[PDB]
Amino acid sequence: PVDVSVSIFINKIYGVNTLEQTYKVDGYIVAQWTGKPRKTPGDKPLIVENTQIERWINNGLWVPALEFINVVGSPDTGNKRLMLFPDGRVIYNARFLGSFSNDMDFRLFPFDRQQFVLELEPFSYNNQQLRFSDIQVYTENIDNEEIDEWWIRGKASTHISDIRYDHLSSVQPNQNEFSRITVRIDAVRNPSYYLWSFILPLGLIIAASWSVFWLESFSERLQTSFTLMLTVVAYAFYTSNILPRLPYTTVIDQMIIAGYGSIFAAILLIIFAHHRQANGVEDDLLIQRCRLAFPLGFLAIGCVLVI
Amino acid sequence: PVDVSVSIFINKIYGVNTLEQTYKVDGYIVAQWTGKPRKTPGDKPLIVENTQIERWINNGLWVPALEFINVVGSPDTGNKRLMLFPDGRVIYNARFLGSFSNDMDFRLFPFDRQQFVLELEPFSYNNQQLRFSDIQVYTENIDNEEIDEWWIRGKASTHISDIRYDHLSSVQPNQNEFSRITVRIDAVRNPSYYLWSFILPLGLIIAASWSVFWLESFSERLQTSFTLMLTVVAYAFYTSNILPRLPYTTVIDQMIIAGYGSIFAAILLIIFAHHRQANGVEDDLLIQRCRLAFPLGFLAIGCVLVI
Amino acid sequence: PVDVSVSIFINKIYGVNTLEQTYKVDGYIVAQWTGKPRKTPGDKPLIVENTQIERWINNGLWVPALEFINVVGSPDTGNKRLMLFPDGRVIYNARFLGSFSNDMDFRLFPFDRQQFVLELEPFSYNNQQLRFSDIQVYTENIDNEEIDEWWIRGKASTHISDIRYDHLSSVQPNQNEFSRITVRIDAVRNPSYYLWSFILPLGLIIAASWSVFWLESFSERLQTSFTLMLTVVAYAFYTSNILPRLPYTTVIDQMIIAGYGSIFAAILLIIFAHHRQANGVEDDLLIQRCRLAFPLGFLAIGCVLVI
Amino acid sequence: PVDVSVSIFINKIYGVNTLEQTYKVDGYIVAQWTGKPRKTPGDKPLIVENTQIERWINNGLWVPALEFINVVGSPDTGNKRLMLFPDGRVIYNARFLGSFSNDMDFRLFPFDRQQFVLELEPFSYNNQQLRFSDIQVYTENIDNEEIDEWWIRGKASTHISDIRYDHLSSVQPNQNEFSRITVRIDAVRNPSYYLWSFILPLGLIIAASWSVFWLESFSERLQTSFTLMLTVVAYAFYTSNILPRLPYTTVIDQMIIAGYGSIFAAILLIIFAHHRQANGVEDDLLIQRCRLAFPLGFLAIGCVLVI
Amino acid sequence: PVDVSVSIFINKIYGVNTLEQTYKVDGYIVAQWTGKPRKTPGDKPLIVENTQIERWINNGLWVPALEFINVVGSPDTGNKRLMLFPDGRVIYNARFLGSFSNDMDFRLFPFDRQQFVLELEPFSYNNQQLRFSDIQVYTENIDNEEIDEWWIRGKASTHISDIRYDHLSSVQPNQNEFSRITVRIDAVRNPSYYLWSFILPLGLIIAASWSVFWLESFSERLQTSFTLMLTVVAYAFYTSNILPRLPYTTVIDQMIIAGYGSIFAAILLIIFAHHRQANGVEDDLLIQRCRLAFPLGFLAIGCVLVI
Ligand SMILES: CN(C)CCCN1c2ccccc2Sc2ccc(Cl)cc21
Ligand SMILES: CN(C)CCCN1c2ccccc2Sc2ccc(Cl)cc21
Ligand SMILES: CN(C)CCCN1c2ccccc2Sc2ccc(Cl)cc21
Ligand SMILES: CN(C)CCCN1c2ccccc2Sc2ccc(Cl)cc21
Ligand SMILES: CN(C)CCCN1c2ccccc2Sc2ccc(Cl)cc21
Repeated sequence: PVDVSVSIFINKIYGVNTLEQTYKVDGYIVAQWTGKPRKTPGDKPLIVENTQIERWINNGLWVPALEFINVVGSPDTGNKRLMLFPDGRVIYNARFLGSFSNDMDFRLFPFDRQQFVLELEPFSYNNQQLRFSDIQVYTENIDNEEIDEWWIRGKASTHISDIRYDHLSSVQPNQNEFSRITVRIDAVRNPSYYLWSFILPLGLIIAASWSVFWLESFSERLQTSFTLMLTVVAYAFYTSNILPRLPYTTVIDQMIIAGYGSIFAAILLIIFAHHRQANGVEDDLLIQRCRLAFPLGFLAIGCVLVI
Repeated sequence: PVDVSVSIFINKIYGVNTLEQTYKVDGYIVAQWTGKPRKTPGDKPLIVENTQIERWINNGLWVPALEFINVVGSPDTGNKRLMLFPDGRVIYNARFLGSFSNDMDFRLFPFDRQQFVLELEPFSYNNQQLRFSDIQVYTENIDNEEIDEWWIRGKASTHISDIRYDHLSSVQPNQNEFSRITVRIDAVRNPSYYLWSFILPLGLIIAASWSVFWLESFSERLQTSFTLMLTVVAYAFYTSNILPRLPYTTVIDQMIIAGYGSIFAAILLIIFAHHRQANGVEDDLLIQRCRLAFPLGFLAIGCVLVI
Repeated sequence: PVDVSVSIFINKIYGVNTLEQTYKVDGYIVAQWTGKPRKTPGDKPLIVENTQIERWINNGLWVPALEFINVVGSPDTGNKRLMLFPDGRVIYNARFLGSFSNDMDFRLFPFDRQQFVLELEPFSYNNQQLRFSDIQVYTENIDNEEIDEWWIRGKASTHISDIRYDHLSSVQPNQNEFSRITVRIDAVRNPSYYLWSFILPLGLIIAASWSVFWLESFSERLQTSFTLMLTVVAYAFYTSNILPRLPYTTVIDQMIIAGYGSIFAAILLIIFAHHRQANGVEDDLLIQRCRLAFPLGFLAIGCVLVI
Repeated sequence: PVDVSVSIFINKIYGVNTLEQTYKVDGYIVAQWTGKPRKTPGDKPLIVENTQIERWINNGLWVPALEFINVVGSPDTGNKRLMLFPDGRVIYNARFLGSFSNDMDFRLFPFDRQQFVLELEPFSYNNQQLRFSDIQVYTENIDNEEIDEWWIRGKASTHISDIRYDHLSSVQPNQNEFSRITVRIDAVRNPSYYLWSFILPLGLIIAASWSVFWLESFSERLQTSFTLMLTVVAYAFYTSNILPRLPYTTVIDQMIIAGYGSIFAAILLIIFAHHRQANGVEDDLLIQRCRLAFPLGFLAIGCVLVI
Repeated sequence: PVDVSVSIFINKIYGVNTLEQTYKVDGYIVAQWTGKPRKTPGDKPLIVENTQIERWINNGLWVPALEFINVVGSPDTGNKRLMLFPDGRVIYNARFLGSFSNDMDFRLFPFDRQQFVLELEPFSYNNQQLRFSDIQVYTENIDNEEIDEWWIRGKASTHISDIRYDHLSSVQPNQNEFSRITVRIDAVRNPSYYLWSFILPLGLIIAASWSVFWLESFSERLQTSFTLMLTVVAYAFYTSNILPRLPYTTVIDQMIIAGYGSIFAAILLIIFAHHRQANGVEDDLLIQRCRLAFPLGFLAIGCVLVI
């Protein structure tokens, strides 16, 4: 029941695809497993590069297809070598680049925590078993990830479990448990750019929205409101175009509704102030001095968005 | 004849293409059919991975080409294996990723019901027949599909029918009926994001449009109208850019015309109010008090849009 | 001088590319031609699927390369089979998906008439001749093409002509005429979506533009004009972003200039009204009552855009 | 020292990539060169299609690799044939589609002159020499290029030169001259669409900008200015989004700055008019009658942009 | 311990991908290494083109797989030849196009200094050693790079170092040092287009923002502010859409915050001017004459953004 040692060097993780829940991984994979000893030229181990490998299989060299359970489409394989040893053991080494899939919650958008994952498992073997898994990452955190998009927290999570697959296990009675290496890296989104360039501007916009109450007239107040309305729609548009498209509301996306909200609530007061009066036309004395009472009400409702 | 058993494990459905009427499906396919018994090493069934399979065909191993009738372009095949059994039976197992086509009506956009479908059929065989079809999906609904885009309703629809193909059936008299497995999964779009972030803001915009009638002057009313106009045009643009492009009007797209409508009707009234008078310049008393009569008229017309 | 029968099943026409003048076609092609009789296993015709076909050629099986003259780049071939008959005749069957090119005039944009075309011709043979061509489409019109983008008018146009190629016809004296099947289907664009959601809103915008003359002041008129100006620029952008990019002006594109025009003509009038006076400041009495004279002038010039 | 005749049929030039300085070319290439006579079946020349060609090379048929020096990435080769003649001569014929590179100055954008270029050269041969080059283009100009994007001026420019490659010419002393066919077609951009739909609207915008001086007040002038400001930014965005992205300023891009300019110069005057006075508040009499002095000043500076 | 000479011809560097930190490089690679002498036809060196090379490997011709350590995904290889010499030495020559990765700091965006790099290293060999590296670039700077995007500063940096790889060096005790050629060219972004068409317009916008203080009223000042607000949001959008997307703030991106700032600071002043009074309503005399005190304060804070 073959023992297989696996090592995965991760070179670069890039291009998140928020809608598809998808990321790209470039790196090498290495499998080691000891076979029947053989004679090599010299006694030095034998090297078999790329195209040559497939020919060695046509002569009965077994090389297991190791599948990336969670890759979306067969990955781009760059170079591959076999290292055949005189004492039997064999090393398969190949570089890959593949688009991998995992579940990703983006609802806390500018302040994400995500988990990038690889799942390796032999494509047709249940008593060939993944001996031990080792993943080599060569980075540093908190660090250069002001230049880089993501903040890794954890380093090394491994598994190597056994997967059941209870469907048509009578195709082969008593044996359908496959050996699955699971590799998972934890990361945090860098919430600088989105605060410094999206969160902040929007707040100023919502803030300046409230300054509508310090207009003297009523016509001034109500008309200016419509320009504030336009300003949010504009800023909603600006937000939407640049930010990652999703099927749920982000934090930013909520704040944008909060904008749409405060402004439309203003409209109501501004008008109800005019027509809650003792005569025909008296702006209600205290009410249009919600000047420093809208900011508080918004900020009060903006601390229950948090919990 | 030949009886062929088929099993389809569905791993992921993603990336709908509204314009092309197209979706992406990643999963495995398994075919099983019993052939002439053979001698395998040991008596254990024989495994043939990838490249090696094509070599076994050059020696007369028949392996039927199974086509995805409704795939748009040949799909990306990841790994494939044969399981040759000593008692004859043979198992073909391969992972696929393909862009599939089906008829898709998107006119009720934020509230979709769709039917994602696979059609499998042998490419050159009419008395080789699909024994039984089984589809293995491992998800759950209503559930995580707040994080996920779609709500699956039904589970398992299968068919396995016979297709006629009456065109040049004299090429082979009396026999042109092909065995077609049909798999179809029903799903609903998650109308959360689009209401909370598109439907709602637009309504607030259309609502605030009506507040034009609570402006005192006429110059105020008519001028402000044009800013509302801009506001919709802006919001139409924002809508268009982010939402899926189509060749028909969505529900949202209608509401956007309702905006364009209410605003241009306002302009007419606002102007007709001014010059339907007893003197030269008397704004018609009751009419500019369609303040709470446009909302009713719009909401009345917005309850016949439903039926 | 070989006779070749051809049949083309068209499965889907999708993804027009206005700029490249390009469309995608998925379907099957079938070629039939009678050769020297042979012994088949049994007397049943022999089936040769995909990879195996190329092996049969290495043994002297001639299979002519049929080129798609008007495909842009080698197409995606899905599955291919040979049907070798004991009485000699041979059937080549393969599914294709390819991006095809044809001349396409889009100047009458939302009201297009287009002609989608396939051109087949052997790549190196002049006395091998296309016997007869048959095209199988299974759709219906006027019908589902409210859900579908295009209205097919004609059904079936075929040709099968002879092409000259007078360039280096001394490379082979007296024989350079190639047999070319030409298939062309006529279709009309579905002018619903673009009217109900683009043409109409623009008209309402342009109409409301004229309501500038019903502003009492002159400052009101001239200032409001600039908001109308902005309104068009906004709507031009909205138009441009969503509509298919082209190297000529569409019908919609003309209407957008008419906006830019009337508004700038308004500016001129609005200002010329002010300073064509008997005193220093008398708005010219009749002129700013081009209220229901601009609409007429615009509509008159919009009936010579048609002829 | 082999003489090679080449002919290049050009089918379509499309999809310019302004940023990458890149265009797509679909067409056929044919190479002819006389070799040692051979026996063909019959005495008719022998045809070798596609896959069969590579097999004929495995038996010592020499077919020179002809490289497209200026293709960006190996091109899509569709079909290839050999025509082996009994008297020796051999014809290589293949269809290609490739993305080609050349230097492209787009600074005079809507009024471009460009030169689309092919460079062919053997990949490993210096005394195999390109006998003569012939290029077959089948179009017409000035003509259909209102429907088409470009105006070809010249027809056929050819070269066929000798390239030195003085770097490691001691790898092979005295002989490093490669034979390079160079083909270049001159073309002009069709400056209709960009004038009728971009240049013109912007001028109207800039023109109407000057009508700010015909506003009576000062508050009217300065406030309206900011709306003009907004109008240009709007039009700049619309411009930028639709027009080809570049690393330099186009003509349009300059005109867009001219808008930004006149409007900000207006602001200065409008304000300087107010406070260059004899009392506290007297708008300077002659200056705000730069009404027909800004258009002149702009038009004067717009005649030195030309030379 | 094989000595290998390498030469790298760089044909084109294009298509920077700011987000992925990635650029495209088209060029040729040449490897030379002296092997066991052999008999060639004639005594002229032997040429082996493309497909033929792989056949020569099946007969024991060793040709080392040279990997591009920093290429993202296996690169597009166009043409490859071997030049086998009678005296043993062998030349591998092939054209490549690949997307290469390197660390790229874009925080000083319109004024970048970047370093485009190739890292070559054998895929499975430690005592086969890269003798010397030579890179051939044929361009010129400062020059055509007004038409071109980038300014190369340095010419030629080479290395050829030894890499440790201390992980599973017991897989082969005492020998895990690989020979790595490193090539790096230094380049600067062309800060013309981004100043003349983005930086400049924005300054005029921020400048004209300050002219809000020269409005006579308070209602005039506060209302106009909101139009300025809209103006920036518009210009941020225009910027964001066209400029390269990043996960940090560019210089331009900061200037956009400065706009958002000055305008929101204006609003406070404008309002605090109104309500810092001796009576109920006296605009504070000196304060709304921060007319030429906001420009100084902004420029003062705009000289500490630099250091
Ligand atoms: C500051 N450093 C964390 C930069 C690393 C960025 N990069 C990355 C990108 C997107 C999501 C997750 C990651 S983690 C990671 C792990 C290994 C390597 Cl080699 C690269 C990465
Ligand atoms: C929330 N969970 C129901 C996930 C559903 C996502 N996914 C999907 C995507 C777009 C349209 C329809 C579907 S249905 C479906 C059926 C089976 C599987 Cl395995 C995945 C999917
Ligand atoms: C309901 N009907 C409109 C269906 C036709 C749609 N489809 C199509 C699309 C774009 C342009 C032209 C066509 S024609 C056509 C011909 C054959 C087939 Cl199989 C499909 C199509
Ligand atoms: C009006 N007809 C000259 C069509 C022009 C289109 N076309 C083209 C497109 C972009 C850049 C350059 C050219 S030139 C050219 C040369 C040969 C052929 Cl076959 C087509 C073209
Ligand atoms: C103006 N001329 C220096 C052209 C430089 C353009 N190109 C380039 C593009 C983007 C980033 C860096 C470079 S450097 C370079 C080095 C060699 C060659 Cl062949 C082309 C380039």
